[PDB]
Amino acid sequence: VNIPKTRKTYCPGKNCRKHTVHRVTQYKKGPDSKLAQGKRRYDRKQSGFGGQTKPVFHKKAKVTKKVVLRLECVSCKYKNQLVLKRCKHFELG
Amino acid sequence: KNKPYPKSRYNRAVPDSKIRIFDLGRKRAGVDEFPLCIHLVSNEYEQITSEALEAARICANKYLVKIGGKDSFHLRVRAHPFHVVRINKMKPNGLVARVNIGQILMSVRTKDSSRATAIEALRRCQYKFPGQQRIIVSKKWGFSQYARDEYIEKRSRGEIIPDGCYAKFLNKRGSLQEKLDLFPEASFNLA
Amino acid sequence: KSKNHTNHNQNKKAHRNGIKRPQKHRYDSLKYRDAKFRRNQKFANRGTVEAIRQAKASA
Amino acid sequence: PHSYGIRARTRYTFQRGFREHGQIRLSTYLKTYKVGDIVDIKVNGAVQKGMPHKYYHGKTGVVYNVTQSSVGVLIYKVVGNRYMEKRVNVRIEHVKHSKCRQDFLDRVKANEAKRKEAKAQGKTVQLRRQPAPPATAHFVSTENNEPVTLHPVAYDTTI
RNA sequence: GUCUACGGCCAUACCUAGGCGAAAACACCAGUUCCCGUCCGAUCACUGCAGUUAAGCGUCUGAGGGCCUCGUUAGUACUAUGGUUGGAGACAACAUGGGAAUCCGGGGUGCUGUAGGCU
RNA sequence: UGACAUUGUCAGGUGGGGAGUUUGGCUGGGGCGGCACAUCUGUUAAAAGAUAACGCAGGUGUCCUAAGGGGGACUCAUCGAGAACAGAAAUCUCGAGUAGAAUAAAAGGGUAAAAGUCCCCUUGAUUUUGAUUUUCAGUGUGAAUACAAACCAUGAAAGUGUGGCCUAUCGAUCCUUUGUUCCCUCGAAAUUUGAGGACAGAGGUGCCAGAAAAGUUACCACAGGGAUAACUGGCUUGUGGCAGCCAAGCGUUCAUAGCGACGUUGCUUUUUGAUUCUUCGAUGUCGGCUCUUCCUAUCAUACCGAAGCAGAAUUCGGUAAGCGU
RNA sequence: CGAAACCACAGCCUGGGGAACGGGCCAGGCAAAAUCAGCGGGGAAAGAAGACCCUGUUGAGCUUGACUCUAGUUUGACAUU
RNA sequence: UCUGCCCAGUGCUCUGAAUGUCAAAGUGAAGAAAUUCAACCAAGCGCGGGUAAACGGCGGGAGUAACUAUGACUCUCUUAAG
RNA sequence: GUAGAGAUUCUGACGUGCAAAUCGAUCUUCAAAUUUGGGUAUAGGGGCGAAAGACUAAUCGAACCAUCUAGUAGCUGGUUCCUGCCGAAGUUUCCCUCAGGAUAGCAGAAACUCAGAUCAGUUUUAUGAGGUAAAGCGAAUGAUUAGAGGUCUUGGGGAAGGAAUUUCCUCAACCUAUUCUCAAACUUUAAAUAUGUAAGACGCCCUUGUCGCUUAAUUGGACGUGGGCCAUCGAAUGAGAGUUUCUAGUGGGCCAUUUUUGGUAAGCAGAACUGGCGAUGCGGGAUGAACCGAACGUGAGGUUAAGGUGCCGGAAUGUACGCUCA
RNA sequence: UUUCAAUGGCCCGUCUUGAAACACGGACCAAGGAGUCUAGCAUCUAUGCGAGUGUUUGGGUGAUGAAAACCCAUCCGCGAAAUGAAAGUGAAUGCAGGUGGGAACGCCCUUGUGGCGUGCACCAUCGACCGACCCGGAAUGGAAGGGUUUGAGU
Ligand SMILES: [Zn+2]
Repeated sequence: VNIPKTRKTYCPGKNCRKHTVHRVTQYKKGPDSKLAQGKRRYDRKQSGFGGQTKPVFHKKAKVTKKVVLRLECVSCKYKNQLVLKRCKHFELG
Repeated sequence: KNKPYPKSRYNRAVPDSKIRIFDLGRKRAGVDEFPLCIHLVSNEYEQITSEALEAARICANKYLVKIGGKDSFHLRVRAHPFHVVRINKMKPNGLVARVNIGQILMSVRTKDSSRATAIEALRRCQYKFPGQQRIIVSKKWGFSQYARDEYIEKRSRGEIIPDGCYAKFLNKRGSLQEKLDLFPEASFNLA
Repeated sequence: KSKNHTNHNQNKKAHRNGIKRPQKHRYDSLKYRDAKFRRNQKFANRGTVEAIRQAKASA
Repeated sequence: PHSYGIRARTRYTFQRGFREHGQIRLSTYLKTYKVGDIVDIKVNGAVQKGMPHKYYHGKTGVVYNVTQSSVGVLIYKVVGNRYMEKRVNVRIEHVKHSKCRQDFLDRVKANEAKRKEAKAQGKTVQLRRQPAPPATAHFVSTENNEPVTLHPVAYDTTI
């Protein structure tokens, strides 16, 4: 679906608690930091003999996922997240 | 005991009915001719098939033609097979007619002299139908609803204008001009 | 074979203890009412209580 | 072969009447509803918003809450061996007053009026209804109405 | 009583054809400078009262089409309950109760609330 | 030979030679097929509600920055009569036109100064809290309803808007990631990295209340099951065979000498099939040999009838299962 | 001189019903001590917790590009140096 | 007496010529450091050559006949080789 | 071909045997890849194998012995004295769930609150809602057979003087008014049965107070306050009622009447209502889990239900009118 | 008690919708033979004490004779405070509040299913206070004002 690059909507930021102009970008997962506690526990568990210790995803399906839009305030730098429905192609502008 | 299963868009594979023609005789008849009517009516609820209707139609048509001629009968088959009785293919298979008690199966109109001929014809036609059937001498003038005495009184007044096999009957409804022009002999009583 | 749903005995079981009716209470919780109505009724009821208390104290 | 949609099996339930489609009469919006009023629920197919479930169609209840364009009809529904309180928010297009309550109010007013009148007159009032009494004794006459003897009719062909 | 404005029920109000409408109102109608909108002052706008009841509108008349109501159809179809009723069965009868539709025929062809104008 | 190799540690590749373990469910046995595993419309559904089958007709995991929201204007599909050109009612007018059009995708319902078409402006497809309805155990999820506190859109305004006119279009724990704040902690006291928390979301779990998972056993094993098949009885006859009714007929010529269509009423079934009521702590399972008995639906033998020179041959026809085959 | 298998109790048939082929139940045919030698129609005779099939979140032998590993093997780095 | 054709596939073998890629370890930069970012590296591997008295093939398939299925028929691709 | 070494057939004998592999006849080999004694070596995921998953002490598709170990089992069997009072379920939702659990329901026990306000598998009155039976097709939609008229406008053929943007009648088509027959996924209508609500004291009428809600406004909504009506407390009938806590079993059902769906049918499979068996003895249908009657402490007397009165068998070889020869 | 006659009476247990079954176990008899103990939890009941409660981890009379009975101190367990992840904060406007029903009691009317006054327990409900969250919010602190909320609280 087509979503405009810019929209005017309510800003939940404290400095601007009103409808302001927001720039729209699609949310993407982070770079998967290695220093996370779960990652460290998983590495410690996997070390040594015993083989695989936790389930590993084999089946893959449902390529369509919920679309998350990042709304950024112009002056207050406040960032807000919105959730859309599942679509195959996402186009900005 | 099955629910009615007519030919619809949901099941369009209903086979064609075996019986095609329904009326035999002087289809372009008149009011004066064919003043007597004979009815063959089932006495119970059956599922007479179109194949049985075909056989009865052939037997009745041949017998009436050979024994009374073309101009002594106007037999017609009132039953119209619409219900479908499924049969497993070696799914619709054929068409049957659902008839209740008192539902006319065969109706013929002849003259007074051909009463015995019509009775004999519809008696011999009972063997081609499943179940029990009865023959009744109708009291109405032909296929019209009016009885004999009512029809002759209407004809004597002049309220009936023949139109092909059927006829137009005067009624006290509608504009006067459209009825007065059509009916010259209609005696409108001023009361 | 599975999927053996039936409702032969369910009505008899329900009527064995009957169809119980909910207990009737004079006052119902105002959480089901309008927010503005409930907020105003709080002040209205409060002022009524003070008025009754003042009248009884003076009497 | 069974679906649990909200408006399943409502083909004729939510249909408008014959020659009754189109504009909705505006007296429904002018009717006033109060908490404690007894009202009937009749779903209107033209108003999709505020639609109650098909179970509550044709039911009767008491309003506990009143909003800008809806009421709080309260219903009791059987779920087995008990009744549960159901609080449905229904737009006033699907709500009408119960004529029984208006009849009951008129009956109460008539009963009180008779009670005051009988108190003034110093006689009985008889405010309690009674079932249909057995027929009393009458003296049916035959003058100019002589009885006619009837006999069963013989069977005959009527075709 | 008639008319206008706002309505309630939403065809005993709709559709069609033909006779009438004094006063007022309404309408038709005369123009494009201004507010306004179109290819086009046709419609929507504004400014008006020279002209006309001819159209709208109201009313009356159709053994009019529909619509409403009441009877016939008919306690008929159907149906709750019952029998160690009949019938091989399909079905039917009976007993204690409830009770249509449709057709046809008769009658009718809007009522009404508020505010104001009218020889 | 030679500071190479070997050896020791770690790491990458390979490694059924070997080890451990898995190889879903529903199912008219199981397997295969299919998803009836999470869903919506009409019907089965027998006029409250509820109601099943691997019953029927169909849809669904999408799509839309508009196809959401507001306001204004117009009225559709078809029909008739006219305008050209040549069928092209492409297109342009005047009348009729209760919606017979359209409304994203199946169906049902709804909608005519609109919910349909066109135009203008917008992002209520926004933040937060509680209440309620459906599926329900009145748990979760999903969907939905009416309000309240803010900020807004539109309109002159009343008002209307918390996505799609309504009924389908979806996701827990742990972990990761994102947003959030002058937020809390790293426990001897500080600063900075880093890490951990509270609140709000997304990542995938379609076996859709959510395991990480290939086969074979014609060498096989155990606990059971007649809840479950082969087999065994019993029941049914879709099929086939057979017996009556009607008579258009064939039978140089006579509708039933005798055949005898189309239908119709029945009987049997040694054809498998249908179901799973008996049997899985056990009814030895085809054929052949041997032997006895029973039925007639009669091949022959006995006595009869039907037609024609006779004599054969036919109806084996009528009784008849005694006696042979 | 001298067992064993087996043994709920027992033992004549027909029909009916019945967990759909009874020795027992119901209605009938009937029915007389104690015994010997054969016999293979019945006791759905005995053996053996069906070995065919299905279920079990019960196994095992075997196979493989099933999942997780592993002896071995190969290569590299570090030390011996 | 012969042992025919096929190296397309899976095996086996020879290449180090890709450095296309990479672990451990080592190198350079930044940071206050953990650490991060860059290049570096053998083998494996991707290609290339050979091999069938190696496994094997010598025709694959698609829409389809009166239950269904079908393969009658409707037709294509042969592909490494027919 | 004898000894020795084997075991083809009789599928002989035996087959609770002489024997947990033997006996008889017959048959294979019999100077080498021959047979065999003793010693020695190979040990269990191992050995050995001229290869049968064969042998490895009667044990082999992984020997025997002891321990872990009383291994686990959603599966099978069993589970020990009496009498009283009660007394079910095979159904909802979820679970790699379908021979199993959790959850709700059905039950017991312990109670507690109270007893005149209120209840009820019921009727009546008043007031809602439905779209099944029925009915209709000349009313919308679909299906359906055939006639009469209009249709001088091609929706088909030649001809009238080859000849016709002049016409015919079979060709199709449209419309009009009767006329044959249907609809679970058609309908203007529309039952019976079933179903929601109410049947005044927490009630009816005036005075007055509160509010930050609402209204132009003490305007209204809600909660209240103080007084009059308390003698049919406003249909009939009946009946004491309600709320907690804990826990068991059940979570395979089946039969009959009626309404049905899938099936050729079925002692078939699947739904709805009611009554039953399961857990129900007793009288009757000769017999029978469901059918009829009727629900059971131990007895006496009487009378019945369904069913019977020729004998078996208790009761009229009763009464009246007819039919029937098989 | 035995036997006879009349009538009735199928073999028990088990799984099962259904057993007399041609479904399984049972030839007979004697003895043995299967919901126990422990660490917890939940409801109910009894006993003692009660804002407290629990002497037996331990010490003494104690040597005579003392596995018992009896006595004794300091810790501690549970409860007396909750809330939040945490840093932290931490429960009276009032008669420890108002409303309705409500046991018992007292006062009258006269027999009533009668009125008046308080009102234990329990339930429903309107508030108040404490913690958390969301606010405005007049270096550090969040005092007053709040809230559609939230807690297994007062
Ligand atoms: Zn901002």
